[PDB]
Amino acid sequence: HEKVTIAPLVLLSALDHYERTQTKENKRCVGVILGDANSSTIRVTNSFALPFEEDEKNSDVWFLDHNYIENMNEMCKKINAKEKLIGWYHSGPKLRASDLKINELFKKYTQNNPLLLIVDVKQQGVGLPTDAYVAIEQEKTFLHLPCTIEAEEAEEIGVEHLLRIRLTNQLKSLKGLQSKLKDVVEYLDKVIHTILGKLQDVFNLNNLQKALTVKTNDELMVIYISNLVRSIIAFDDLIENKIQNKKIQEQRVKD
Amino acid sequence: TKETVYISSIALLKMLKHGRAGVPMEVMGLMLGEFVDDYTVNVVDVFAMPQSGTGVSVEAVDDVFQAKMMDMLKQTGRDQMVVGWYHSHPGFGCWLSSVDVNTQKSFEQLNSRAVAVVVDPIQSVKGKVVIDAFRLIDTGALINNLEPRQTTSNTGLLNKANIQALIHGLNRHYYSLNIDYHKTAKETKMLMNLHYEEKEESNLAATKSMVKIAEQYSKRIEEEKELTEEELKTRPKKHLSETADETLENNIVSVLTA
Amino acid sequence: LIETVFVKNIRMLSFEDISKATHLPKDNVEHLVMRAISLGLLKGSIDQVNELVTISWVQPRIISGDQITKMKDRLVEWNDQVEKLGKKMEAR
Amino acid sequence: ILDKIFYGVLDQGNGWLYVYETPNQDATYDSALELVGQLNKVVDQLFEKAS
Amino acid sequence: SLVKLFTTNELMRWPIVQKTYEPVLNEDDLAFGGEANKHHWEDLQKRVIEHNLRVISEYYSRITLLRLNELLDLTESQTETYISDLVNQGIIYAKVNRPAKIVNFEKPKNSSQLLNEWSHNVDELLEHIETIGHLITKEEIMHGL
Repeated sequence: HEKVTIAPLVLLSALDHYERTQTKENKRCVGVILGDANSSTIRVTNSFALPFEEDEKNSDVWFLDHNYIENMNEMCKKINAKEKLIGWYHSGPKLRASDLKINELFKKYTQNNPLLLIVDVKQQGVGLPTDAYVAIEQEKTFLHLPCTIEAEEAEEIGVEHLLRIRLTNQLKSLKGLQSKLKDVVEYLDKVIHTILGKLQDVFNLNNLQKALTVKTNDELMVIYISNLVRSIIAFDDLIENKIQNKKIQEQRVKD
Repeated sequence: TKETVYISSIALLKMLKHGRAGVPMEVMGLMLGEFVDDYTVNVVDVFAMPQSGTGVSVEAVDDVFQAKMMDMLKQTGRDQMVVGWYHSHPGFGCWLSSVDVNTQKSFEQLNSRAVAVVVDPIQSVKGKVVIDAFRLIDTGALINNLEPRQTTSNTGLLNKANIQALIHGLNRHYYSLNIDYHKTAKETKMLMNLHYEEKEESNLAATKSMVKIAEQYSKRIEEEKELTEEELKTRPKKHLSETADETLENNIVSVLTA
Repeated sequence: LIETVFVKNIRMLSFEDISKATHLPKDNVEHLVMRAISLGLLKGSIDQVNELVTISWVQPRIISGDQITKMKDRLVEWNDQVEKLGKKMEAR
Repeated sequence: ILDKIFYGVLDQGNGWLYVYETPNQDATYDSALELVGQLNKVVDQLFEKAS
Repeated sequence: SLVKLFTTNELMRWPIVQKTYEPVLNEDDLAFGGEANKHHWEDLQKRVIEHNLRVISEYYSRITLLRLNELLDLTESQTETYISDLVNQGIIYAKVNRPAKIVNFEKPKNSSQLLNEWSHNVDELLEHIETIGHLITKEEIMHGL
């Protein structure tokens, strides 16, 4: 499928709009993103912040000002003519029921499929909390795409100024397992469909990995064979340094 | 004297991306923030001025477009006034020309606290951003001639030629400054997200390597055979060590898949 | 018969197990099962020589609720093995 | 068979042709043996130049 | 309808049609116009035999020689005639075992090929876990309602 790539300028901007706005009482901060969604890799080069207010007890009441949409368009076209509105982002990982109503507001302004961006301001997860969903025909479903970081000298350089393998992956696997454990327990309390369909396919596709263990060790010893000649070459580097240091000792005594 | 000018971490990436996009034309944008007396300049958010082909002249500043955008920023949570503007100088150092100084004099009557910042997005790609600020004179600690800018430490004058010629004698239209950035505990982890999504991407390199696993180790061993004969004809080590180091890391990652 | 013979790694079936359910000889076993396999319902095949039928996992097997309580403890087993091996990688 | 045109093995007793021909695997023995053999000459030159 | 019978071919009704209904087979009107009964039927039986042999290589692991004569309706010498011809053409890969009177249609898999598909299976499980991970939050709206 497609891919989502976001520069750290957009990631840091969405995370800094929570403290500046001083949003409290468990509310959300909605903002718009700019970029080019026409290619297979969506690149977000710009982001903004718009005022958003929605009632917690009533999900049928929402308000969004359209002046900021027309004001930022006239502002960007006078600066960067290659940037258009590809969608919008939210302030939290948890999805609400208003995602379908907000999608109808930008469908007239956006000339392509609206991109749903999800950014966690709390950063209570592991790895990259930022999520990217794509709304397509289901009524409507949200297809998620992997989010990456843009590699360029216009962004990552400023990151290096501010700031300055499997062990991390195993901790990420525990996060995915705990999500399925709580989903099954909470499902039984509400009773006594798409999740159960894909759950039985995981078990049948690590008890099954033991059948290939006979053929697994075939390429495992090759690593040790590659490491055997790897360690032998390491002696030629250390012994040559000993011979080099031995010649330095003779130069200091004769001096 | 030396003065510490605090700049938010969000303002650095905005001023860098704006000036780096267009290489020529020497773009410009405004800033927002607060002040602490005369010895501290704080920058929170920055503003982006519209593009013009005049190269930062007296006609490149639109008061109509400036007044309409600031009214929308007050409703988005920005209560801070304009602390100055930044000007890009690609390929050169940090210095002010005759046009930049004359343009800077036009804003002295409006806001005397305005700060003219010289940013170089081109030469700042080495990991240390080269940037400097130039503040106007609001006095109140000064009148005619006095000694502002306490807390003198860290870097020196630098700049190029004329700006460092007169510092205490004429402080009016130009004097040197320093750049500092303020961070918090939450903003640190915001850029730490670079390293199960990455767990699947880590196995993608080993997935296609399983087909070539016979051809991958063969090209490395045959390469080490030619490097070994190089040391036999000596009577080298750097080329042999760098080749072997790439093979050691590839074997450990393959074990991680099991 | 697939869910009945399934224990851990073995979904394999024989001809006598199918011949008792369908009440048909070994000729009609390979005829009817292969038709359902070609439609995409099963990835497996049939071995006529050794009288063994290998069947993979394709059908999503709807009408759940029997295995929900069983698969819940299986996820705990995976959560425990990764946690135990994860703590061993921190010390060593 | 002896000319290496087609690898195979016959059977005189039962009169059959058993499965024989199989490919080889590189980067295991021949590549490792020739690599260690070249490194052995390097070690001999280390002690010679160390004195 | 015969196109959908390529993979499912049991050769039960194929010799029935070849001996009974030949509207486009031995009589051509709007395309070839017709030549002879042996001209169109020469390559006809060669392809119908190839229809089953391609399915066997992709489905059946091994089949006895006595069973191949019941399907293809050939003799012991005629069965291996069409099978050996497809091997030299680089289409069907099968090892005929005479002592066991069977034919091994399963292609040999090396140690690297078995571990290759294992790497795709591990990456496939991570795709299902990724799918289930985003379905919990999506379906949570109906749960928390």
